[PDB]
Amino acid sequence: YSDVDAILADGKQAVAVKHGGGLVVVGELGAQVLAAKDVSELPDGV
Amino acid sequence: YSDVDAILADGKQAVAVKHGGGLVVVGELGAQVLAAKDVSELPDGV
Amino acid sequence: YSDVDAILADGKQAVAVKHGGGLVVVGELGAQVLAAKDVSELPDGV
Amino acid sequence: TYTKKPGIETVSYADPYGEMGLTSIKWYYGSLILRPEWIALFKTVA
Amino acid sequence: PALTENGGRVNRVGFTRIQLIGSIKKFGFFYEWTQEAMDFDTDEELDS
Repeated sequence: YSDVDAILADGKQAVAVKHGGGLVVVGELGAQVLAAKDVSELPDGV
Repeated sequence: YSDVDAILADGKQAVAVKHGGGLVVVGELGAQVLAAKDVSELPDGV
Repeated sequence: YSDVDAILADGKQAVAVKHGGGLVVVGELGAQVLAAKDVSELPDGV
Repeated sequence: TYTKKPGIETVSYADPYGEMGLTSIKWYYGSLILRPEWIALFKTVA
Repeated sequence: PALTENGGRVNRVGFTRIQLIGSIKKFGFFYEWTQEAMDFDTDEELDS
């Protein structure tokens, strides 16, 4: 991906990074994977 | 999940998004999977 | 990890968390999973 | 000491509604022992 | 409450009160915008 606009157009979302720099980008399937509290809470990850 | 207390009470954490949108909620595996360099540091679950 | 430099020295990136605690750690693999939209865009390992 | 009370300050994309405060204490400490032979220490068990 | 000539413990009454409870909640909303959306807009009083 080239610019931040390309992210939003794709629908992928991105957050800022404080200690180290960068724009960490969040995907669609990433979020529920990222939000899981237990092994049953993954969205068909593994 | 209705309110920002619901994530907090559940223990799930939430990160403020910059580029566009609201909040991204993080669970403890979702954080621990998130903090993995190579295949070794993913959970037993993945 | 003991100090904030450990994450930087290790190579992992660090995002500050607003609502609850703070300092979730992101690795390149975890980010790439986190940056996934559909089952195709997750890494090989998962 | 750095204190940012909730209000017009501490509003951002993180939280448009200022409802958070902050108070950070930072300092700098260091010591030099000029004459260690003038420092005496005995260890024992009570 | 009819009383005889004698008197005594003949007519005890009681009084009660009631409590009313109200609560206060919080509400709010927000909106964001970019500088480009205010500069290169077809109008000129969009913010207004």
